[PDB]
Formats: sequence, C-alpha cells, structure tokens
Amino acid sequence: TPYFREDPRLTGFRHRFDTVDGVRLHFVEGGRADGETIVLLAGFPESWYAWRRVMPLLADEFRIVAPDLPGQGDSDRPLVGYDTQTVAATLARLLERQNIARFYLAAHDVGAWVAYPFAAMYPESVKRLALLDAGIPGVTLPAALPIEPGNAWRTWHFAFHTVADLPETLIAGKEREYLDWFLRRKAANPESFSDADVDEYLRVFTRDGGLRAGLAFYRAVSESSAQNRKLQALGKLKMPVLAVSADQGSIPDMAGPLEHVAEEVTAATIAYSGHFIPEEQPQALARELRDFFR
Amino acid sequence: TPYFREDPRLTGFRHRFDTVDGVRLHFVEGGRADGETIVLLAGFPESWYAWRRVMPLLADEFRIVAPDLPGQGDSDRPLVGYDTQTVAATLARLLERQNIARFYLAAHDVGAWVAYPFAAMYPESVKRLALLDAGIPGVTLPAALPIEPGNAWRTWHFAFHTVADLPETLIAGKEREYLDWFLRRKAANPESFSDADVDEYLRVFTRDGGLRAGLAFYRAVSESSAQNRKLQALGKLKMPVLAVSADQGSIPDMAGPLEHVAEEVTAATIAYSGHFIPEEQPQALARELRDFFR
Amino acid sequence: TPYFREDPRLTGFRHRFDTVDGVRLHFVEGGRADGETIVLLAGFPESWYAWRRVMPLLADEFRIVAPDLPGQGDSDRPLVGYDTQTVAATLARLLERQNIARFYLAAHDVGAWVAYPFAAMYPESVKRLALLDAGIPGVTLPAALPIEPGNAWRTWHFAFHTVADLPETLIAGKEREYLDWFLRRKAANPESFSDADVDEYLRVFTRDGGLRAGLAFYRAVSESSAQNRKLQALGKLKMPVLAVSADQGSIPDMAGPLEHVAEEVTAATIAYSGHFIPEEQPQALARELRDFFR
Amino acid sequence: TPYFREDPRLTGFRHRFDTVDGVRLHFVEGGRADGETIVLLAGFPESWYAWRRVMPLLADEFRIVAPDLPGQGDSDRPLVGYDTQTVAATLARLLERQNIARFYLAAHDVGAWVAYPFAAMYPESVKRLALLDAGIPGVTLPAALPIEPGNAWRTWHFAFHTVADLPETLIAGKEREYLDWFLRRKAANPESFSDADVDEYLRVFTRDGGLRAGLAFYRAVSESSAQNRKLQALGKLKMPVLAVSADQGSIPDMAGPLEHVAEEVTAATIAYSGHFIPEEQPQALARELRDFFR
Amino acid sequence: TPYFREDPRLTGFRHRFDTVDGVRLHFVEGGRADGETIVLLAGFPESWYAWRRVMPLLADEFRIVAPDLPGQGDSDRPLVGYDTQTVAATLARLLERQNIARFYLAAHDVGAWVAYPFAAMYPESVKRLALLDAGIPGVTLPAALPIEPGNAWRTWHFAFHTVADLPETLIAGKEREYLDWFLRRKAANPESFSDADVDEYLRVFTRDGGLRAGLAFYRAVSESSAQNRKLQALGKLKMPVLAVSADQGSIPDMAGPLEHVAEEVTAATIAYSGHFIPEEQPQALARELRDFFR
Amino acid sequence: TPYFREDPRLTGFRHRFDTVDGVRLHFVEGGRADGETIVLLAGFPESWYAWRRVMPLLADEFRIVAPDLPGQGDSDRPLVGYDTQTVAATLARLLERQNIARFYLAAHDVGAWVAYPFAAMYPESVKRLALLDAGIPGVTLPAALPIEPGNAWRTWHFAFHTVADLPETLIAGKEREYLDWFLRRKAANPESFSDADVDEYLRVFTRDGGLRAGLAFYRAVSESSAQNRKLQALGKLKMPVLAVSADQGSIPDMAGPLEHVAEEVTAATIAYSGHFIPEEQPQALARELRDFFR
Repeated sequence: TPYFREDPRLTGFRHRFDTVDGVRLHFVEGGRADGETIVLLAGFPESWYAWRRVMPLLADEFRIVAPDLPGQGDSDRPLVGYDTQTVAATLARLLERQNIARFYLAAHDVGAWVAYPFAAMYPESVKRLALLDAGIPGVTLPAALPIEPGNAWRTWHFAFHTVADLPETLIAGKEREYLDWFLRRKAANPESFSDADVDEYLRVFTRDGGLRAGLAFYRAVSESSAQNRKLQALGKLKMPVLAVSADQGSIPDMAGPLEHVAEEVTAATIAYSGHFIPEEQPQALARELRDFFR
Repeated sequence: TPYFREDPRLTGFRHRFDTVDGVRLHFVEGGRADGETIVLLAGFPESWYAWRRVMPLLADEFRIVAPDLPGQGDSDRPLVGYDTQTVAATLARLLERQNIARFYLAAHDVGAWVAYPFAAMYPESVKRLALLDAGIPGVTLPAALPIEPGNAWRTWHFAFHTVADLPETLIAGKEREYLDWFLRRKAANPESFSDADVDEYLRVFTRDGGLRAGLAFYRAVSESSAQNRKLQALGKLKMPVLAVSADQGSIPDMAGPLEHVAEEVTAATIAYSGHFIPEEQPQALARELRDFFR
Repeated sequence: TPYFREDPRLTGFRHRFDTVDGVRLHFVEGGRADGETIVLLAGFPESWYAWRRVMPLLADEFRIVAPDLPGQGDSDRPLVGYDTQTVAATLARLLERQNIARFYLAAHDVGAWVAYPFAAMYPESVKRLALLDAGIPGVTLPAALPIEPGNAWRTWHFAFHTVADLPETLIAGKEREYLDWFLRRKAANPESFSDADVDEYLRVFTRDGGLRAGLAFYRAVSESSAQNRKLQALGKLKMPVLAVSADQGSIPDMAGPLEHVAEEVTAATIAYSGHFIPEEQPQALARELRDFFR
Repeated sequence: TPYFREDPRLTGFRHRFDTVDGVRLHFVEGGRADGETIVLLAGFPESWYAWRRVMPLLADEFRIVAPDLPGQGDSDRPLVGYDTQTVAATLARLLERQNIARFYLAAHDVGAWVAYPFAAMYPESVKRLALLDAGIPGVTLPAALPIEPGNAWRTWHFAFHTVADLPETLIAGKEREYLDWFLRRKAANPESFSDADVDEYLRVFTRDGGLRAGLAFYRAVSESSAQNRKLQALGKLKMPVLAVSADQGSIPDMAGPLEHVAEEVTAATIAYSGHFIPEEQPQALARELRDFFR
Repeated sequence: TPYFREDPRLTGFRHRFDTVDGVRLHFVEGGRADGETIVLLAGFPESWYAWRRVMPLLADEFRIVAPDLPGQGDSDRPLVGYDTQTVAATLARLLERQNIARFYLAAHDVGAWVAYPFAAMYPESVKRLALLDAGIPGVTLPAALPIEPGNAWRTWHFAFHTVADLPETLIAGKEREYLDWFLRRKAANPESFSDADVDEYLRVFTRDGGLRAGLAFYRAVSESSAQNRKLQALGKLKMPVLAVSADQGSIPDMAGPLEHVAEEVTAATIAYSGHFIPEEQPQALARELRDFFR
Repeated sequence: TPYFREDPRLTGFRHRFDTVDGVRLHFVEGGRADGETIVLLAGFPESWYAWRRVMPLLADEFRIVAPDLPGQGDSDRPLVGYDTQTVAATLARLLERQNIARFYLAAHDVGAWVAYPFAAMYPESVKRLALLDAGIPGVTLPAALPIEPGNAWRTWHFAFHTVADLPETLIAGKEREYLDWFLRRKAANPESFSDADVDEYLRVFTRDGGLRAGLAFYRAVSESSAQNRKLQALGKLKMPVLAVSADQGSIPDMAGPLEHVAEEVTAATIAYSGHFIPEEQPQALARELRDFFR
C-alpha cells in the first residue's frame, strides 16, 4: 500500500502522491465512494487548497479529486512542459493511473487553461465542463489587455510574468507581499483569506522552484495559444460548458467568447465574489456546480 | 543675475533653474545665440541628459533648450499635476519666462506625451513637431497592449505602473536592476549606455520622490488620455509633424496612427536603433531633425 | 450573502466590506435593529477601532455604523481623491448602498473634516451633527498654527505632513515610534492605549499605502479648504450641531468658530480627556451623544 | 602664542579657538587688520562656513570675524544656555577677549535671533546691524506660522524642533537626508550647495551633540521670546538696521515688522536668491553690506 | 472621572496621571483612606516601582502616594527644569491638586535631592523627613568623590553623568548592561532584582527621553547645589529628620553631615542592605519608617 | 644588528624593540650621538607618539629616547605588573640593556606616575626630573577628585577605569569616539590632533590587549599609591624637579604639592595649552626643557 494521510480538517479526504513518468504529483481525494466524479483544477498563485471550502459541500453526493498540477502546490516542478497540452496530457495520465475514466471537470484561473485542451483532447472523459473567471490562451484570452487605471491592476501580471529574469529579481525578499497583493486585492472581501491561508500559499510559493514554475505557465502562453488554435479548428467542444462569472471578477463577459469554442454554453454569475470564487462564495458555487453536473 | 553653471562636457551649454508657480525646473540651454530654437523633451526613465549626444551636433545652427519636466531629473517633484495638460501648461510658462515664443519641438517617450497637448494648446508657439518612438495616451497609444511573449516585454510596465503601492514595494532595494533592465533591454546595443550613464539615471531615479513622480505620469494616464481625446475632436494638429520610428523601437508604426491627429505627417525610421533613439543614433537623428526643422 | 464576520469582542457587531465605484471600504455595523442610526467617523492615525468603546454603550438604543474612510484602516487606498468633498461623496455612496438614508453623524479629527462637506452637501441625510476636537479646513481650522513650545506639539504635524517625500523618508523604520507618540502624548492618560491597541493601529498604518493615504488628507488640505469656503457661502449648516471639546484636547474653543457655519450650535466639554475623546472618556461622550441624538 | 591654522581656501583667514568661561568657541578671522570690523553670524543648519563666499569679497576693506556660536560648527555644545540672551552674552565675552569693542553686525537665520538681543544689550558696540531673512522670537517672528501647502514647507520645522525626543528619533540614520532637504529645497538654485558643502555641514551636524544643540535653539524659543519683549519694550534699537530680504526667501516682508523695533530701518531685497543669501548671492549681498556698513 | 487602573499586584493601589502646568505626571496611590499620608520618592535608575515592596507593608496604617518625578518612570520628560527647586515645586503642585496638604516624606537617592529643597521651601507641609542613602547637592554631598578602586565604583557615575553627550554615546546599545550593573552590583544580594524587575526598569529607561531626563538631574547639579546653599543659609530644617544608612550602602555616614542642615537628626542603619534599601530590606525599612512617622 | 626602521617623518630617529625579561618594549631613539640623554614618557591614552613634535626640536642638542611603557603603544601588554614600581623597574631594565646609565627624565600624565618611583628608586640615574600636568598616586594625587560639572569632566575617567568589566563593555565598538573625546575635549584647540593622529592612537588602542592594559594602570592605583608613600617616607627626591603646568591643563597647582616630595622644585606654566602639552605647545615646552636640562 502507498502511504496516504487523512486531511486534519477535511474529514474523509486523503492526501496521496503518484509518480507519473518521473513527475511526482500530489492530489487530494475523497467524497462519495459510489458517486459520479468531479475533478477540480486551481490556478495561480494557488493549489488544490483553493477548493478546500467547496470540497466538503459536494462530498455528500460526489466523488471528488483535487490535484496539484505540475508546478503547483506540493507536486514536482519539472524544468519544461508548461505548455498546456503537455500539462493536460500529464493530468490525463495521473487520472488514468487512478482509474478515473469519466468525470465532471471544474477549473479555475490557470486551471481553466489546462481544462480547455484537456476537454478538446479527451472529450470522452469529460461529461461536463465548468470554467471559472478565466480566459483561454489563443481562443478567448485576448492578445491585448487593458491599460487604463481602474482595470489594469486586474491583468498587469500577465505581461510581467512573460519577461525573463526580471520578475524573479523584483519578487525576491518580497514574496509574501506579492502573494498578499494577489490574493487580497482581487477578493470582494479580503478576510476571505486568513493569515493562515496566506501562510499556506506562501509555503508552496517559496518552496523549491515554486516561483519559477508559476511563471513558466505564463512564459509558455504563446505556445499554449498556438496549440489551442489548432485544437479549436477541429471543431467546438461538444460537451456542456458552464461559464462561471463573478460580479466583481476579472472577466466582464465569460459566456460570449466561449460560444466560439463550445456548442452549448450556460452562463452563471456568482454574487458578492471577486476572482477567487471557490474561496469567496463556496456555497453559491457548489450549488451551481451540483445543479449543472447532472 | 541668477546662478548658472557651465556643463563640464557640453561646451557652450549652461545649467539653469527657474521657479514657475512654486515649481522649480532645471534646464540646460546653449547653442547658437542667434539661431532658431529647438526645445527637447525626454521621457522615462531619463532626463534632459538623454539628449546630451544630439545637443552638440545641432549647436552650430540652432539654439537649444533641454528642460527636465516636473518630476524629472533635477526638477522639483510636486505631489499632483501629472496629467499632461497641466505638465504642458507648466512647460509653456517656463518657456514664456525664458522669452521662448516660437520654436521647434522634439520629444521622446513620455516627453512626447507632453508634446501633443502642448502643440494642440499652443499651436502658434510650435513651429514644427517631432515625436520619437512613443505612443500618445488616448490618441495613438492603444487602449489594450500586447501580452504575447516576444512583444509583451516592450509595454508590460504601463499597467504595472498604474497599480498603487505595489511598484514601490517591489522596486525598493532594486532600483539599479530596474533601471538597468529598461535601458539595456530596450536598446539595440546595450553598450549605448556606459556604467556612468546608468549612474546618472540612478542618481535622479533614487533622489527624493524620483520613483513616485515617474510612476505618477502613468497613474494619471486615464486623465491625460481623456484630455487628449477632447482636443483630438477639435481638429488635426496644425503644424507639420515628423513621426520618427526606430526599426527596433517600442512602437511598430509611428507615422500611421499620427495621421489620425495631424494634417501633414512626415515619416522617418532610424536604422539600427532601439527605443532610445537620441542616445543610440544621435548623428542620424540630428540630421533628420536638422533637415526637418527648416 | 456577502461574507461578513462577527467581531470577537464587540458581540453583535459585524465586519463588512462593500465596493463603491472601484474602491473597497471596510465598515463595522451593529446595534439595535429598529433603532435610529448613528454614523461614526474617525481620524488620524486611527480607524473605526477608535469608536470601539463607545459603540457597545450606544448599541442598546441605536443602530451603529462605523466605517473606515478611503485611506483608513482596512479600506482601500486610492491614488487620488483625498479632498474632503470627494471623500464625503464616496462615503455618501457607501451609505446609500446600505440604505442608510437618514442618520445622526458623529465625527472625530479628520473624520470631522469629511463630516462638514458631508453635512453641507446632504443636509437632509444628516439629522444632527456632532464634531469632536477638530478644526475644519478653510472655515474653522486657522490658516496659521502655534509655534510656542507649550502648544506647538499639538499641531506641528499638520505642516510636516504637507511636505512631499520627507515625511516618508523620516518615518520609515520608525512607524511604531511615530504612532506611539501621537496616541500617548496627546491623551490625558497614556494608559488609555494598551500595547495591543497600538499594535492594531500599527497594523493598518504599515499596510500597503497606509502612510501615503494618511498623509494625502493633509496634502490635499488646500483643495479641501477651497471647497469648504464655497460651501460655507451657500448658507450655514441647517441641522443642530454639537461641538464637543476636551479639556486637554487639541482645540481650545470648538463652539466659538463653529457658530459661523451652523445655525444652532450646542457646546459640551469632556473633562479628564485629551484629544482621543472616544477612547479616553467613552461613557461621558456616550452620554452627550445619547442626549443630543434625540 | 595660541595655535591657529590658515584656511586652505580662504587666503588671509585663520581658524582659532578660544575658551570663554569654560565654553570653547571656534571662529574664523581675517581681512584688513586695521579696518573696521564686521562680525558675521549664521544659523541652522549651518556654521561660520555659510559666510565663506562673502568673507573674501569684503576682506579688502574690513576686518572680518565669523564665529561658530555655542552649539554650532566646531564650537562646544554646553547643556544649557541656548536662550538668546545667554548666547549673546557669550558672544560678547568672546569678542571682548579678542579686543573687538565696536563692529558692524550682520546675521542670518538663527544668527539673527542672537543679533537682536545682542544689539539691544550692547548698543555701544554695534555700529550698524544687518538681519537677513529671519524672524526674531517674541518681536517679529509671529506666534503662529502658516500651514497651507505652498508656504508650510518653509516653516514646518519650527514647531517640530520644539518637540522633545521625537526629532532625534526620526532624524537618526537620516541626517544627510535631513540636511540635504533643508539646504537644497530652500535655495533658489540647489547647485548653490555642492556635495562637498553638504559633507561639511553633515560633519558638524553628526558630531557630538550637534543635533541636540541645533534643536536646543528652537526649544528655548519661548524663553528667548520673553527676553526679547522685555528688551523691546525698553526702547527701539538705536543703531541703523538693514532688513535684507530675498525674492524667494522664507520671509515675505522683513522691513515691515522691523520698523517697530528700530528707529531707522533700511530695506533691501536680494534677487534670484532663496533663504541662503550669503551662499546663493554673495556678490550682491557683499555690495549691500559694504554700502550700508559706512 | 479620570481614568485609573488598579495595580495587578499591589492590592488597593491605583495608577493615575495628572497634568501639572503642561507636565503629565504618573503616580501610584493607595493605603488606608483616612490614614496620615506618606509620600515616597525614588532615584536613579528607578521609579515609583522601587517602593513596591514597602508600600503594601505600610498600607494598613498610612495613605501612600508614590509619584514618578518629572523625568522618571512613566511621567513626562520636559526639556528643562531638573534643578531640584523646580522639581520640588512641580511635586508640590501635584500634591496640592490631590489635596495632600501635610504629609510624611521618605526619599531615596536622587529623590532625596528633591526632598531637601522641598522641606526647606514647604516646611509646613512636611511633618517629618526620612532621607535614604544619599547626599544632598551643595549641602551634604562632598565636592570631591573617591578614586580608590575599592570604593570608587560606588560613586563613579556622578561625574560621568555631568559630561555632555559622551554618556549617551557609550550607553547606546548597552542599556540593559548599564542598568544591570547599577541595580545588581550595588545590592548586597543581586537576587533582590529579578529579571522581570530589570525588564521594568529597562522599559522606562529606554522609553522616549528616559536616558536624557535621568542624566539631566546630574547635569543640573551645580544649579541645585547653589539653590541648596541659599536655602541652607535661611536656617536649619525644623521638622524631625531621619537619616537612613545601609551597612553596604553608597554613603558611609548619613547622620553626621545632615546635623549641619537640620535641627533634629535621628540616625538609623539597615543591616544586610546595599544602596537599594526599599527593595533589599523592605520590612526592616518599613518598621523604621513606621516608628519614625508616628 | 637588530632590525630597526627609520621613522618616515622624524629624520634621524629609529624604531627599535628589545625584550626585557620576556616583555617586548618598543621605543624610538635618535638625536645627538654625543649629547646628553633625555628619556621621554607619555601617558593615557597615548604613547611615545605624543612626543613627536618635541623630539626634533631637542635632537640637535640632546640624545633622545622615547619608549612605549608596558601596556602602551606597540609594547607588549603583560597580564599583571601595572603597579608603578614594577613598571619603573621594567623601564630601568630596558635603559640598562641599552646602556643608558644617567639621563634627564621628562614625563607626562601616567608617565609621571612611573617617573616618581623611578626617580625615587634610581636617583643616581636621573640627573633631573620634569613632570608634566599630572598628580602622583598617593603623594600628590588626592584620594578624591572634584565633581562640579565644570570640572568633573576632567577627572571622571579615574573612578570609571577602576570598575571591573563595565568599561570594556561600554567602550566596545565606541573606541574612536572614546579616544576622540579624550584627546580633543582636553586640548585648548582640538585641531592640535589631526584625524591621522587620532588614527594612530586608535591603532594602538584597539591593538590586542590595549584597553585592558590602559585600564590596568588605573586599576592598580591603590597599590601604586602605597608603594609611593613608602618611598617618599625614605626622603625627598634629591635631584632638581621641574613642575610643568598648562594654563588650561588638568591640574590647578602642580608646583605646590610637589614641594613635599622634592628638595628643589622649579615651576613653569605653558600658556595657551590644554592637558596635552607636548602636542599643543611643543616649542614652548622644548625651550623650558632645554633650559632646565643643563
């Protein structure tokens, strides 16, 4: 038996590791043993931990799997392979090895970057797709982003992260301030993140290669964009897509651009939420997901 | 007589200060006493010093005035007023007290941001206008800027600079690294800047309020942008305009968008030059200005 | 439902955030659900927390809302808008969004600076006004302040705070010493502030932009003064005004100068109190407010 | 013979020390040996060195003595005695020991605070008096000073310096930043002070008891004010008084207020000068002094 | 009602502050409400806290008032006035404001410096006087002090403290070492001071102006001596005076020299005690004071 | 021949070392090869270097030997033996090994402490004795030294140095400040010590065991005193003694008390000099020594 550990708080959820062609991946699994499976993907600068408030609310009805993608949380941080097709194929191999054959997929922020090529490459495993307050490189994320005061703070980090070496130079010694700004400035209510939450995100941020790996997603975005444009030309996604917005989120209109990549788009807006919907309005989000994942 | 000081290197040029409504401005003046006047404006993260290699080349024929704008170099750094109309009016006042009634105007980078409303507001004062490798807020600077790796590094700083407090936090203790990145990464040949050149820019960067004032221009960009849009609607620019591009500059096409704002646009591209045309190709730029300023 | 959090100490009071035209504001609300409403404003270098000892004494009978103004406590710190007309308009928008249409207003220190243009601009929303130990820019705060050693310490900070860049330079690394001096030297009994109290004020003083925002109120005092003198010429305040001074406070006579801006001015002096009346004599002040707010 | 040292730059001027009732005082003396004597007094945060540009211009005609007052430059720093009557009496004793019985007196800044009670107590020794850009405590210096941003930076330091212990706490580790602000922000042209000039003022500023003694003059101001009114009520000054203003100086009108303390007041304004007239416009000032000291 | 706080350890004693002509003074009061009053004064480097072990032992019989003198403990630290006649007058004003008209006075170390001019100036208010291990400047304190190694350590700090600026320079960064030496080296048993006791003395030693004000008493000693010689020429003290020695104290003979200044001198020596009698032998000292103040 | 080095500035003087019963002593020798010999002794906190300005003035006529005593300058610092009889014996052994049998002796400060038992023990070897501004332990140095603020700064260090361990603790890291105070505060003109002079004394002060050995002289003063009382009881010094005072020196009357220890005493006062006569008035001192040392 492989070693696993029960979460000290999420009763019934276990921390596991699995090594997938040399890449060790951390994931948390639990929930209803006989239920349909939900797979949850998080983004920057977070990890599986972002779903920690939604997971126990859905556990009564669903089987729940929340992995740390390569370069996230406690998973390994390879040197290359942060184009989203490679990340999705690695996720597919992790799920295959855990005998997760078909599931609902909900993905937030950069996690949604991974979810689009995943759904496009393995449509047979994704029964329904929910994308939360995020653009998709090359198909819905615009090639240019606003610079006018009032909106720039929402997207300034995109272009910054693509610059070589300078982000590492400026963030050094200022890691907690950088994280603190990202999390608390984009929430509707900053108290949605405790000091203990920031501590946890700082742990995986400053841990060997965390910053390098986080930036690598942005630095591979032009390759990921070209991949998605090739995939989009094969046809729109056929499975139902839920475009989940937040009334104070980063994306003004989620459903509109997604109608160009999916045949059936259902729109939902979460009230009283900034960008971090799974942590800010877990109940409201759980409700939409449970209702859509049917 | 006010105190003035001869430049230890630019023979015939003198450093002066004048106080304009409580605001002291540093400027360097020289050249042919009987000549037609050229006024030279520089941008971020520089000062009058950016023109130090062009100024002696034109001194034989023209009378040259190179001021530090408010918030630049050795000029004072007021707390507000960095919308470009207020900066332009402050500049106009300085020129009046120096009995500069009519002149040619060449402006680089954020200096060019000031040059557009100045020429729009004081049409008679500006004989001819040269704008060098810069967008003008709200009229030639697009409302959205590239995020593709490969072009995003040219413009990422716009949105970053608009964010409150985070830039001061990240730049602290890394002022030289930040400045060095701007100068050497955006030049075609980084040896266009000696270590002594960087030392001089660092001196004015780190002096009392240097960073604050530099950031203040970007943080006021929505207001300048609206101001420029308002004057935009009042007619095209009166006087002839030379749109100077650099083949490796920040702006792909300078002449094109300026045709939307001026009656007579003359196009010029400086070869083998990055963003810092006055320092990278002084001789070629001086010739273009010498021929256009007739 | 928005996320809110009960105060662990002020039982029956909840911490909330609301976003007003891009600016997120923190506020604490509680008290008797069917009572009349009192709105409480604090000044420098404090926050809503300065009312923490008065709030439970009035909660039996009044509805109580204590917001952090823009630039205070846990509210956002915009880059501009610290002229008190803009701040009062922002506060008005915040109150409207909570359907607080008519209320009693009590304001201390810089809080009173915002309270005056608020009462002048929205007289129908302010049933009665209480101003605590403060002058009002341009109408009751004198244009010159004392320099004699026995009095100069009460007002020296005013002019200091208007200087660009030097205050940030001198306070850096001495934030606690600066805070400690203000709170404990201006109270009649320095033990009115515990170490945990200073810790709390130090937390919000040192958070992103805390010093910048606190200083911005003083740096905009000339615009705030010009605004108030225009409002004063439209007529004096129409609602009853309570001028509360402290026998050891900063202002020798509150009622006197205020008779020129309000029609019915009632005077009260709290004994055994320095400048921080709500923290130094909370019952005495609660009695005066309870009696006046009828 | 006592040890003395020739100034390496001021030809004909010697640095001397003399002990005056336990207090060692440094002074620079030179100029025409049989000429009439000018005594030069400087203020905060300077020393005899502030007169270094005027002294050689007048040395042809006058014997010139430039002392460091107690608490200034290289003179001792007693613990008490910074009320200006005691400082003036100490200066008288120094001059008596150097056989200087009658002289012209020119005094700048806090030096002028010493000059007024000196002139009032020893009228037979002061042939004529020149006061430069300074108010005199209790007589021409107002009891309250302006606070509008625009003129507040000119006088903010007065009240600050009267505060016990906080100025030492805030200035510690920022001595050069504090000095640099005072000298360069208050001059019409900041290049009137070289780096080596700031270095010299920093040397005497950071030397044992330097800050304590400089601040002590402001802290004794109320005693100094009371002394001066006792003298000012005993009759106007008898000798001619030259009130020297600067067009960009700290004080709007010098001659006006001085007409109440002296029978014969002559007005002079030095053009293109900030507060530091002896360093900023030495030739113009020397001409005014030579012309008046007649 | 003024704010007061019960001492967490001393039953029946309250911490208070009162403002006396601008100077806020901290004091601890308690004991038998209708009992006769004892006022207790401490010296360097201590505070009211030095009496904390004697105070409960006398509280059954006497009303007890233990103030921090100006410059001590949590009392304000004015800039000047540490000549002991001025301190005594400040103490007198504090006692009058508390309606303490006639009382017993027991004073230790520099506190005894204050008590002698107090009793000479206000003989009707001092029923009886106890002076503990201290000389009186100019009157019992010798003009020269020992240099022999075996005893010079008892008094070396006297002359050291009068030196300007050098003490601050040497003690900086060594405050705890300096205090520890004073308290523990002069006690007969160094365990008379716990680490928590040293912590408390360090807190008030290192607070704003603590070292400055502590030294000021010694720096004004020649003014205090001249004052005491004038007072002594008016006649010897008429009330009974108790001269309290310690067998290992700083002063070899208390009673001898005091017979020249007081008419009735009672001698007492406390055994097994160093200089800090109130803390080292509280019960023996309390019995002597009780027997003498009855 | 032993290695010796010529002094780089004092031409004709050589630096030498010799070992005396395990203790290396550094000394400088030069002057008239066939002249009579003067041995020169310096004190705290100096070395032979204190005589560098006197040595060349006498070198034309006299043979001059200026040693570093044990614990001074570049000589060894033994662990014990700082009673002045042991030091004098160590000096005697050095002079014998260099075949200096009879000579004039001039001694300053602690050097004079050594000169007295030397002259008392080896009278045939000392032709004449000159003592410069110093008392002699137990015979001329009083057992108590004055503590008026006006005079305590001259002698406070005696008692301080006798305290175990605290001087090392307080002086650590402040060696230059401590030296600077000693040298420049006791000179009539502090410019008698250059920064290079202070550098030289700081070098030997800070050299390993420098502070320990310097303090050891003061810590042994009581043994030295008892030795000196025994020797004096054997008779007055029989050779002529010159008592050299300074008009601003440490010792008010030198010749007076010396009349009790020597048979014939000549008095001389050097004008315009603080304590450090050899450095402050080298020419005046050279003339007096010259006239007496015949």
